[PDB]
Amino acid sequence: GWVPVTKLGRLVKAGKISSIEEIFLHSLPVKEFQIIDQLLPNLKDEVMNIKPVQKQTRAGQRTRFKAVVVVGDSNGHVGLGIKTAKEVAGAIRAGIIIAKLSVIPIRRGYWGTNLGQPHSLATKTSGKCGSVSVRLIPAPRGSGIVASPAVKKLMQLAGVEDVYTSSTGSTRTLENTLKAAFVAIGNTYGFLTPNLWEVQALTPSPMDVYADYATAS
Amino acid sequence: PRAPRTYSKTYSTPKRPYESARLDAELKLAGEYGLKNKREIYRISFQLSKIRRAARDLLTRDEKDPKRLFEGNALIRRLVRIGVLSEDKKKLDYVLALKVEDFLERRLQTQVYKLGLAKSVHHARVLISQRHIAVGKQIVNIPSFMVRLESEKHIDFARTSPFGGARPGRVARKRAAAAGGE
Amino acid sequence: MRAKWRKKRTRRLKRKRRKVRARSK
Amino acid sequence: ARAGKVKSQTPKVEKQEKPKQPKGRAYKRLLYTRRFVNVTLTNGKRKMNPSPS
Amino acid sequence: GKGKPRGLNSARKLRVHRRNNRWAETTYKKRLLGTAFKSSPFGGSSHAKGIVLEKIGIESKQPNSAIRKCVRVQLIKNGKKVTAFVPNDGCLNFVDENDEVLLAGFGRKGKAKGDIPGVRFKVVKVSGVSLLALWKEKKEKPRS
Amino acid sequence: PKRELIYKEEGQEYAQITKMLGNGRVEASCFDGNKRMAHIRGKLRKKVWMGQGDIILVSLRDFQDDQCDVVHKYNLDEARTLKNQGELPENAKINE
RNA sequence: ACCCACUCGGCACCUUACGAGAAAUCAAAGUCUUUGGGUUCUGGGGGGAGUAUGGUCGCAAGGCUGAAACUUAAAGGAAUU
RNA sequence: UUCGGGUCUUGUAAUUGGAAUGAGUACAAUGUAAAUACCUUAACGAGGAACAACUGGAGGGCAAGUCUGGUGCCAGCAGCCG
Ligand SMILES: [Mg+2]
Ligand SMILES: [Mg+2]
Ligand SMILES: [Mg+2]
Ligand SMILES: [Mg+2]
Ligand SMILES: [Mg+2]
Repeated sequence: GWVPVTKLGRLVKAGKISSIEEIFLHSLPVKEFQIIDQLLPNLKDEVMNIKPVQKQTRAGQRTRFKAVVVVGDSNGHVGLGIKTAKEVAGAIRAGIIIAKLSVIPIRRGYWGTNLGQPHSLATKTSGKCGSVSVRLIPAPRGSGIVASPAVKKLMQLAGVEDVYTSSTGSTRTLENTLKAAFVAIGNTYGFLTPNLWEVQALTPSPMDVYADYATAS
Repeated sequence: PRAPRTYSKTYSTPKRPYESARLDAELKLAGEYGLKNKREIYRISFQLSKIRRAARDLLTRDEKDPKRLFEGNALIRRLVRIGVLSEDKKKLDYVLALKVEDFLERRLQTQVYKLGLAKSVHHARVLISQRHIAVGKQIVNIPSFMVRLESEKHIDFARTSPFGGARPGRVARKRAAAAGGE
Repeated sequence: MRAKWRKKRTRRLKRKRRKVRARSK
Repeated sequence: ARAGKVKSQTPKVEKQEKPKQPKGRAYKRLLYTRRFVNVTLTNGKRKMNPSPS
Repeated sequence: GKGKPRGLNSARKLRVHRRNNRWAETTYKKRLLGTAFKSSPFGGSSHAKGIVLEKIGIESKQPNSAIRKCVRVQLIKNGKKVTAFVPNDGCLNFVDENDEVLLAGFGRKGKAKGDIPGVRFKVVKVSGVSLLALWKEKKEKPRS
Repeated sequence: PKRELIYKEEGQEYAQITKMLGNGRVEASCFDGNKRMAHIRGKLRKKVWMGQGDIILVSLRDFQDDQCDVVHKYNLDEARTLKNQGELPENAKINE
């Protein structure tokens, strides 16, 4: 079973968008889950941690399960889903879905000089969530992922080979750390390099081209 | 009080004990090339790490200029000689990459199993320990010998010892002696 | 325990100590 | 006795007569065989030391 | 700009400020004052021999309950009466009375360990045989 | 329904509660002769509750004499039975 | 004297945050991992203790300065149920 | 159509075989200032009981046990949490 709500979903089903790069170009909302699955079949999805989370009542307590889910490949798209449901497997599934919806690109770059294929980041760039500042820093070839476990896993999922990290603040709250890392990754595609002064065309969106095939009959 | 003899604690631990995946990987590596101790893998990594450090030092200083050009070149030469680095790759950035897997697959440990001789890495190790296998006519009993590419074409069985035609072999000899009396 | 009260008690103790010292002298 | 009862109360069971767990490279080899070659039966998440059931 | 003169001929003020600040860090203070030599029973040493004056079962701290089988030990070098805990399954059956006993720290950079109140040291080498060895019978006591 | 008493072994000795110091430490008088500073064992802080003076079993330590451990509590009936037996001199009284 | 439009200077306040911040909140607590305008001073887990001692300045009460020994895995904040 | 041959490859079992050894001892020889030890090497050296690997762990941190016996807030553990 598939069945699309939203124009974009319909478009994807018709098979007129080839890869998510185009989607990213026009910053399109991807509220429908299946789209990412369709476009990226290469999705390696990892569970991080499932801390029980409590809520107090007149009798007993509510034990929900907050599960941090990463999603990725080696291409430079990463997901991060956080979900809090009562059933643990169900929660994990939901988290996966969320991560798939989220999935974001990375400007993988060069350590120093071009040589062959980018497996680092462009710029020393950081996030901060709650009070956890993950900085990441373009490490040179082969110098590996230099990160705390969670962050390291995230980097692996991304398809970064080489990264220094300065994770600061209370990184022991894993969720927050992960969020910060994700934010930092998102930021990559924001720092205007001089490789970016060059003027673009501004394409008419898939929404404004394949307009007739979109929307319900 | 003549001088101090300069040691080097060379072969160096990782900064955490048990990250499961790391352990698993190292175990796998050991299995692949038959290494008595984690130390061997660690040794290799440390050596590679040294090289990487050197490369990093070179790189930051602008190439076209002296030390980077010269020292870097020398390093490159050395790496090609050990056989670890490939002739495709003479750019220093390539050096910066690499793996433990490149170095382990160039010891006299495996250069036996690649050239046949024993077949099975553990068997090869055993052979090397037991004074079979010379690199030249100079006999080797160092599993992590690192074969220098241009002298790889010379890993043959020893001029002494069985398997390479010298004597029955101290158990075979015994058996022969036993047979003799009958 | 109130901090002010604690301070007061400390002061009293100090005074007592001073008195003792004076006596000794 | 208060001073170390559970050591001087518990029955003595000897170490069994065992074949030698082959040391050096051999043990590493064995471990490799166990973990990445022969492979303990697949269920989802693997177990290094399973309790018999 | 916050505190510190981001100045340039500023440096003496910075250095002095750092010096003044440092004293609030405990370890540095201890190193400098020389708390190691004036106090904390051992002479800032790792191990010290002492003499088993009297065996005392110290009644443990809260949640936990038991008696903790320690020894009031008079150290030789300083002459200080400590209480050194003794590890494992009794082993006072090894310690006895009026014996020479080598003590260690506990792992807590001085201070108190786990749940034993007013206790700082493990015993290791009793009479010169080490408690572990005695207990596991890998080596045995020199008669009396 | 009624409970049954557990007799002493060796070292473990009957005694009387004299005064309440606090914390779980009670100065108990042993009928051997000497007064002792006794500790209320973990099982007894739970349910066992004393008064001004009751009859007890106390494990006397192998290395310390002046400090010991209250193992067991005796009721009025139990005390009377003990008296009848002849383990204790006739002076133990129970009144609240 | 009001009134309307300004305008400096102030005492504040109301919205938004596009920034902060742990949060409560804040036009500053902003322009801080994309960290660097100039400068003082103060803090380094909680107790012990603003104690003891020594200086000092007090007619005294006291103040300014101000320890350590010990001792404990929390003591704290700001929110939520 | 119910198999199967195990044709192609894998491990495991006190089983059972032939091959390697240096650690040992050690003729000489070197080595040495004499001599030890190494480096060469005659002869003698391996059949799980031998020519025998520990140390620490297996609630979590952190790899590894909701195994099998005893103890039962006791013993005792535990760098913290326990
Ligand atoms: Mg302080
Ligand atoms: Mg063991
Ligand atoms: Mg143990
Ligand atoms: Mg065990
Ligand atoms: Mg584990």
